Amino acid sequence: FEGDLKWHHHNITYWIQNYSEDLPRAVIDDAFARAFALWSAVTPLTFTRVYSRDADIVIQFGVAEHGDGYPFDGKDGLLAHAFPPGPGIQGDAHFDDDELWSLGKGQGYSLFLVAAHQFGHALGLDHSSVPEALMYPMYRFTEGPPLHKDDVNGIRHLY
Ligand SMILES: NC(=O)[C@H](Cc1c[nH]c2ccccc12)NC(=O)[C@H](Cc1cc(-c2ccccc2)no1)CP(=O)(O)c1ccccc1
Ligand SMILES: [Ca+2]
Ligand SMILES: [Ca+2]
Ligand SMILES: [Ca+2]
Ligand SMILES: [Ca+2]
Ligand SMILES: [Ca+2]
Ligand SMILES: [Cl-]
Ligand SMILES: [Cl-]
Ligand SMILES: [Cl-]
Ligand SMILES: [Zn+2]
Ligand SMILES: [Zn+2]
Repeated sequence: FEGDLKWHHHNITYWIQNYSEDLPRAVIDDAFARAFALWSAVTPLTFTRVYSRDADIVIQFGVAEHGDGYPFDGKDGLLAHAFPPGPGIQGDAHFDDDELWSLGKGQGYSLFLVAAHQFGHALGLDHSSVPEALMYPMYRFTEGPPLHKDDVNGIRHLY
């Protein structure tokens, strides 16, 4: 994940490989679309859902070991991870399905916020030192616009 590359195109495509059993597919698709919309709203980037491995960002829910050298740890802890821009697995976003995925206030983790964070990494964004920023390393649920001034500046500095 220590990559230093950005996408050389702005028409990004994503493929939802599979789903979590905690939420309806329609809810999941909408959550991801809304997470992407957060970044496309402040950049010339566009995100189009596709149905092929040829997508730039492949999204998948997994548990424990799932193919890469970074297995999930089950309940809590690591919630998900994504690889920086590049071919192959690069740009892909993985979500730990051992977590209780939900939305808004309440128990469990907001798939919307975590996705937005993950897509940030999939776009090449590094972590923020601002505790209130979306790209902060530690998950924290709060209401209001997910993107903090620092997140906007970071993404705009790249695209
Ligand atoms: N419960 C949390 O806040 C955990 C804590 C954590 C960070 N790194 C690790 C590593 C191993 C275990 C836990 C953990 N953070 C995450 O699951 C984030 C993912 C995350 C953060 C958020 C988030 C942060 C701030 C505000 C809102 C959501 N949603 O999803 C991991 P990352 O920053 O995407 C990452 C990816 C690749 C390599 C190394 C780290
Ligand atoms: Ca735009
Ligand atoms: Ca990819
Ligand atoms: Ca976990
Ligand atoms: Ca789950
Ligand atoms: Ca909730
Ligand atoms: Cl599925
Ligand atoms: Cl939204
Ligand atoms: Cl939410
Ligand atoms: Zn993975
Ligand atoms: Zn992160």
